Amino acid sequence: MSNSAIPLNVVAVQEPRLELNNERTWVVVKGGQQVTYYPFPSTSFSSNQFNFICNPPSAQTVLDRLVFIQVPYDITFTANPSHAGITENLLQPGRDAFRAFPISSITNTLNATINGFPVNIELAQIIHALSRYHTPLKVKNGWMSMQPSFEDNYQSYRDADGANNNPLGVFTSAAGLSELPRGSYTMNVVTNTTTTARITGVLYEQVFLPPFLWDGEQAGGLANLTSLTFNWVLNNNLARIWSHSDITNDVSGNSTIGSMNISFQQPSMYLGFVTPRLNIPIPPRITYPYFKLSRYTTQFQNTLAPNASSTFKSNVVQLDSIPRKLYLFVKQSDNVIYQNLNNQITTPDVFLQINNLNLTWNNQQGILSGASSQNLYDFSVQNGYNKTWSEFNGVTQQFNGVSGQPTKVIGLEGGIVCLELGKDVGLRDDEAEGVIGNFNLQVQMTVTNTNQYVTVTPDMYIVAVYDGTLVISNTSAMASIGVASKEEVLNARITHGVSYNELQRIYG
Amino acid sequence: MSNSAIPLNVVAVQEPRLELNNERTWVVVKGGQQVTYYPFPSTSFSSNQFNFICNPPSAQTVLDRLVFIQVPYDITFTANPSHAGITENLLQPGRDAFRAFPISSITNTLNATINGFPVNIELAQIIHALSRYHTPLKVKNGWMSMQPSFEDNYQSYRDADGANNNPLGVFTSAAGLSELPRGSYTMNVVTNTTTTARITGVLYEQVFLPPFLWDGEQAGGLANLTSLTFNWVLNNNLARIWSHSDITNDVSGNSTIGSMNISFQQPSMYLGFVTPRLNIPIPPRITYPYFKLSRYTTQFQNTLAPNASSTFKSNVVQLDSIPRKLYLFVKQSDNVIYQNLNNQITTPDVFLQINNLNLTWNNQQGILSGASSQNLYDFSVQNGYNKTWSEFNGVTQQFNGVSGQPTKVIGLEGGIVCLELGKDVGLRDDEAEGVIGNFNLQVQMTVTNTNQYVTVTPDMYIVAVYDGTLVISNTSAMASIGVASKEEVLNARITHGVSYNELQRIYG
Amino acid sequence: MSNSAIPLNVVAVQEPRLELNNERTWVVVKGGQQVTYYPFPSTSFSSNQFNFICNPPSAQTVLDRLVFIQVPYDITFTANPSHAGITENLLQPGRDAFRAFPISSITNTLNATINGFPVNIELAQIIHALSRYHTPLKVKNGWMSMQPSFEDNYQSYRDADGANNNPLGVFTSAAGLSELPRGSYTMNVVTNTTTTARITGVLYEQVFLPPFLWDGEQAGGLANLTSLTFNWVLNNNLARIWSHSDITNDVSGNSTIGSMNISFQQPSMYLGFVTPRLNIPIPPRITYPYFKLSRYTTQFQNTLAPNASSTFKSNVVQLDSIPRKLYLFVKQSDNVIYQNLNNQITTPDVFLQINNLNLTWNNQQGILSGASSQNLYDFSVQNGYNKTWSEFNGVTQQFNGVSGQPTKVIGLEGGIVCLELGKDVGLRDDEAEGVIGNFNLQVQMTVTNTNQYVTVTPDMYIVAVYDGTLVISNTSAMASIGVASKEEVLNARITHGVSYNELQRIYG
Amino acid sequence: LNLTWNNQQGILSGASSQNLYDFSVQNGYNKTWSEFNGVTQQFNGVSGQPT
Amino acid sequence: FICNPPSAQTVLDRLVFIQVPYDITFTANPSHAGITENLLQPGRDAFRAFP
Amino acid sequence: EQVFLPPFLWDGEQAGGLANLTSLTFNWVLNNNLARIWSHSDITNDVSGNSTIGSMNISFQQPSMYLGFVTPRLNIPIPPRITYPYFKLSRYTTQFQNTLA
Amino acid sequence: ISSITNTLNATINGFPVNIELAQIIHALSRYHTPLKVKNGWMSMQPSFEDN
Repeated sequence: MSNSAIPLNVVAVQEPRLELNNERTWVVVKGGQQVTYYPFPSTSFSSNQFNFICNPPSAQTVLDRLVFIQVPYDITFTANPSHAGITENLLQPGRDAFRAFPISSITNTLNATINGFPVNIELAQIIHALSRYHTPLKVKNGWMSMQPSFEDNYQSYRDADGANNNPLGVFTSAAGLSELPRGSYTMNVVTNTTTTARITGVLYEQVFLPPFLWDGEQAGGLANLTSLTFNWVLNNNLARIWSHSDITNDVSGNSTIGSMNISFQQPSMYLGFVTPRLNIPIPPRITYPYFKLSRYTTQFQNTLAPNASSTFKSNVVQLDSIPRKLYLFVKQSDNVIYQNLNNQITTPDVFLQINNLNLTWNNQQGILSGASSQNLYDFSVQNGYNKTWSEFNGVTQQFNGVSGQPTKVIGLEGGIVCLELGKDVGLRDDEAEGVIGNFNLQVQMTVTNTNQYVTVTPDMYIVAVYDGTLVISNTSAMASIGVASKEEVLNARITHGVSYNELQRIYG
Repeated sequence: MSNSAIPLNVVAVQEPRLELNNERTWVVVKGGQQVTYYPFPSTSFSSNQFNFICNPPSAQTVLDRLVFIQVPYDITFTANPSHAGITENLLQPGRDAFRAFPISSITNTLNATINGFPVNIELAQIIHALSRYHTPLKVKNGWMSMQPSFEDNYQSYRDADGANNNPLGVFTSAAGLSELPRGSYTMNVVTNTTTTARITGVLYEQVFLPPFLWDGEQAGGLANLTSLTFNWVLNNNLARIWSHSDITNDVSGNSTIGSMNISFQQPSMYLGFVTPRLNIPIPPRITYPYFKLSRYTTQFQNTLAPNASSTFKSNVVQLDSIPRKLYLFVKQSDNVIYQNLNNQITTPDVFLQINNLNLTWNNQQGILSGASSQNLYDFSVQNGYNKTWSEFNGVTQQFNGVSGQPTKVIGLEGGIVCLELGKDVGLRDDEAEGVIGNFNLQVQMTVTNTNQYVTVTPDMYIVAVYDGTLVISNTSAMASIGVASKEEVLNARITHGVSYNELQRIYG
Repeated sequence: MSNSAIPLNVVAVQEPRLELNNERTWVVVKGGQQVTYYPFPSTSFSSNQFNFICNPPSAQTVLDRLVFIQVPYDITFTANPSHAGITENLLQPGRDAFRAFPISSITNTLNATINGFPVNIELAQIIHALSRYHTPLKVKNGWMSMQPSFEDNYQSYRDADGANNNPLGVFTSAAGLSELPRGSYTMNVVTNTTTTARITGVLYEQVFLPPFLWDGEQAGGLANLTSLTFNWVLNNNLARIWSHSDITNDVSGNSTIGSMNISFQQPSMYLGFVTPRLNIPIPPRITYPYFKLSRYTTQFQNTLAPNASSTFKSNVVQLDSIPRKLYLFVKQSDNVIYQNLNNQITTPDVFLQINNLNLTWNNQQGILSGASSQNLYDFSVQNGYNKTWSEFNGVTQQFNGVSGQPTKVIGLEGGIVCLELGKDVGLRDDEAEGVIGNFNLQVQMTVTNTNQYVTVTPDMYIVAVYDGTLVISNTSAMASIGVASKEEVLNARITHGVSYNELQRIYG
Repeated sequence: LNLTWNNQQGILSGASSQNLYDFSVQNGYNKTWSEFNGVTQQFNGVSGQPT
Repeated sequence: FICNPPSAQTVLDRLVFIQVPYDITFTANPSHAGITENLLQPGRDAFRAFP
Repeated sequence: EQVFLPPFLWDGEQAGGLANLTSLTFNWVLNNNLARIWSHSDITNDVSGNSTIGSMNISFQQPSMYLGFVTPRLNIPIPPRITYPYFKLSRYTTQFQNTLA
Repeated sequence: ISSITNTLNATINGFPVNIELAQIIHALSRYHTPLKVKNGWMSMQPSFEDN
């Protein structure tokens, strides 16, 4: 203990096999009394919007935080009278299945108002990036599993087939105790043939906007609500539900499917209301951690193909307070991939490889100008990334062992970097993650196209996540951003008690 | 900070990469000298029942909680008239293995008395409920790796082959760093052809019942034991160890295999005695957590198939104390499947899917009656269920792409609902998880059968598990359920001190 | 308080869905402004070694602990007379890729020196063992992702092909969200044809050693220092990087690839320097944890194959002080492997299965006399071995059905056992994990060759990782192993407060 | 048999079924132990009928 | 058997008794003889009290 | 077979016996090979040469220890604690690569 | 018996004491045994040593 440089302080700690004596105490867990689950069928269902409206059953009834919606559907596929034939059934064995996650992807935006104060998220583009992390295998296999749940690994569908890993494959051929593929999802096929297909089933999608939560950890519910109500506005296109293989086309190519039609029936929200026991009282005014997702995007004209590099400067935006975390990635332009659906149906979901990024924050320029993209990966894989480096910086050479052929490249997926703010930007003195008011930033970042066939017009995104503390009372719905003040962030007394991991846990 | 509706208090933390100052210590890790191990061979095994007895050295030596029993064996199959067929080697590469877990599945009951007070667990059917439940990948792949322990995921072997996640395949063919399938576990084949086969080896299985533990972490091992004697008793049938696939057997229902016999050579069991340091002594009398499984089973006359629904009524019961946890899985009956081996060897280990359940705890009915099947899955996963929503409620549309066959449906696995009474049912006030009184349940429920192949008569279940404290002192074994009084439980000084989750771990 | 032989007091705990009242505090995280990365090119690099030298921006600037070096290369192969014809492309589709972790395994020994005091470990023999030990799925699929990382589980590359689980294959065949086979890694290719090949690419590898860490978590960056430098002194063979397969080459031990020549370009190493915030200061002399792992080996000439059994003895050595841990394992033929290009390329790094082992400490022998080879896998997965029992001690029965082909056994990796000294070996009271000085240890153990074709000639290493403090202060940095004294270890106040499964988390 | 009380749990778990008959007979049970726990064998004298 | 009391203060009872499972086999002798019939007889044999 | 090791003996020369234990336990572990228990002479075997003998299987049946306890008489009383002598037998071994014939 | 047995441990009053037996005994045997003692106790196992 003593006898090294400065003398240290000493504790002995018991082994596991034997303590054996320590002060053990019987603990009683107590949550009561009646726990329930209701099915509020959506009032006013349509092809344009689902709307639910559902008020908690009783006074001081706390409300659980996992919410979701099931929606029975019907779809028919029709053949396009070109390229024919056209031999073999329209739907194929390891070729075609749902896009993950389906409903959320085809939602233009969903709204919910907790107790008369409105909260909304942008489900369409936010998702496929917010889904990539912070996911672990444990969690992926849990709550998430209900909605089609697997990602898009390959830069384009054509190559993929057929892999032991192929994104749209039937359940058999998925390795035991591991993320299964999107062909697994069970729904009945009424008739499958040349010129005609039709199918029916029922898809569970999670409500994805905090406070509500989708990671398997559990935290307090929102008493004391008076009236919750949701609202789903569907994205106009509706073909985007389906995925496809570019292969089956083939050689012309007008994709064999010539069209589609998608229909719905009433779908029901599913909330759970616990009610507390008389003895223990809940306080009349309580506070919760509420985050906020917004996205600022930019357009462009100059395209690259198939493997050329370039540069893009973003667009000056303003943010009302220092964000907790911040995401930044390039992507194949939304403007296009919308007309001429077949591309829309068979086009995958992956991001161009970030060669380097250089961001000018408030009063700085060139921050992380010298970090090797490699460097940009290590942080954060720390924040949550969960994809392997190989996926990042998408490319893989797979040789073919026969004379004489060119070997061939594949592209997997783009990097989707993020920078927690006080950690990887370095926040100026006397200021901290919480603080108001205004700031502004624009990221100028070079990137490359790596997908081997198409000419990819790009765009940039930037998903910010603010940290706020909102109070729900009855009846009130206060919400605040920038709760900390400048004087308080200077000389806030520190603690050795908690540590950065536990902080990691809260979100989510 | 005092910027919220109600003022909140601030603290600071330091980012991981810099404290850089806080008090450090040096933590020396003291563990009693002289850890030993020894194989205790079975005093008077037999073919019917075998049983070991061992005495710990003295009052002061702490035995450890992880115990297991290894058993050497041989078998021999012989091709029957009149199926053949009778072609190829009687075993085939993709089609044969041991049942997970092999000797566990045969035990009628394992009894183990400690220090003079006998605690026992029935094991034939109680083992499969507990098997899917609490393990995650990283712990599945640790200790529980010794028994051939990969869960049967299809509704019949027949369909399985050949998927690279098939429940009984060869080592190669199983993906990298994953749970490897049943076939992979080694034993030597002395011979194999048509008309005959003979294998020899040694299968480990770790004795399951608590106190002794099968999950990775260590809790103080029983001491100060005076004497301890296990003894098993096996089902006469015994043919259940081996499992075999369907495809190979020919039509006319004729089976390649029947019949065959097993052999055992005297088996052993490995205990681990540790003895503490000179100066640190263990208290005269100590107190361990004491769990207690039970099984209640109800069978009916009616039958459903090949995929029609039914509802059923569990028998009424009276429960001495609210139990911690309950399991409610309905499985293909035991009445059949001990009659006529080929079927007995062949049948998998999956149960029917739950369309929904209606439950009544005391004096209330309709608990969970409006909660859709999907909801059950979520709470079960929350308890640790670990299987994806696709298999729970299993069925899968794997679709053909040939003009013009119909498109196969697969029966997949099973669902096994679990509830925790405080977490899930909600106990009336003044009552909590440990308390005693007489609360009658009776669980009605509706179910569909899913495997396409056979008619099924179904026997429902309910496993309950009480939580008690048992004190060991040499030699005594007092044990008591509900320690635990109504007024004391009501008064309940409550600590915002301990988390829930840490509490979750010392299951169960 | 009440009802156990000993009354034990109570506390009630609120269910996760309902707190809902507890001291909620807004917490801000603060780390120094500006963390910036610099790329140091390396002057003085050669095929015989790499040399780095780096001045910090100054003192007062905490240097982050994660480090890595990116190196560009140029390899050309040429065809072998005269096994020819060698029809078909020199490099095969599934057959041949990079060994892992390429630049680490090639490095004969690695030295770095923090701020004047030299701290170096040996890389070539140490890493293939220490690799296994402290990684789950997330941690291995994270930072260690950058260099190829899939282990050599198969006993020879001959048998692997063509397996779904094969050690070195194209990214196409893998199970979604799990470690990729080494083949996925990019190897940008210039050309290949029978009679030649040329590949060129950039590979990243992280410094391995202490303090700097290759693990998931992260801790406080070293400060405050003036000088740092790294020396990679490469091994003299340099052909070892690439790995081949024997199936392709038959049959005189004449192999396609002999011979070839690797080349490097100028390598650069990246490290980032955070600067703390002026207001809260960092002390003038900071004290870290410091580990260092010295190996001990023995050469034997007694030859055994293909699967004969034998026994060995280590030879005596005299460790200075108790070491924190100790990895013992037999591994094949270190001298034997090097002669021949053929040998360097086409042989894996698996080690033979321990049939049983006995060990002697100081003053006692026959520690673990009768602990089943299996009992040795039971600990450790307690110290995180991270493989299945099956593959440990791995032999594989795989049967083939046709009449008549004898079923074939398959080689597999063998156990590498470990034991932390307090936990297993047991210790004379007054001796703990740190205390100096003298002790003497000899290992005896019986191993059995398990692969088929090649007769192995053994040697067995015994790595031992010491524990100790290191204080880095600006002028000079000092370290003690044996930071504890004898009288202080005895009678060190024991703490029920800190948990033991926390010490698992420390390293590494 | 293994009866419980109100939290004194498992009383009488380990006492052989024979041990049960003993303490019972002290309260007066009054019949040979052979006929309590009643199963008896009669072996047959003729080739080769089962007993 | 080695059997200690759990404490001083425990008062053990006077009636003790052992139980013991057994296995007997007999094999007929030549030359009798003899013999027609089974080896055990409905009246001829049992255990000697007290075995 | 006599059990060997201290405090038991051996060369008798009998001496003051151990009192006063509460428990006592013996384990043996036997090397897997087990063929070492027999002897044989090279003369019988063939010239090349093969041995007339390989192979063989060995078994056991209940094997049992034997130990006697005196008890002291009421007149002469034996101490609460008593000290015996006791030794331990270490072994260290090292082998060399060179052969010599 | 001793030559075949790898090791042997006899715990006294709770604390273990053991002596590897396989290798030790052959050399220790030749040592302390007179002709009187060779015909004494040691006589029980085969005893005559290798010349």
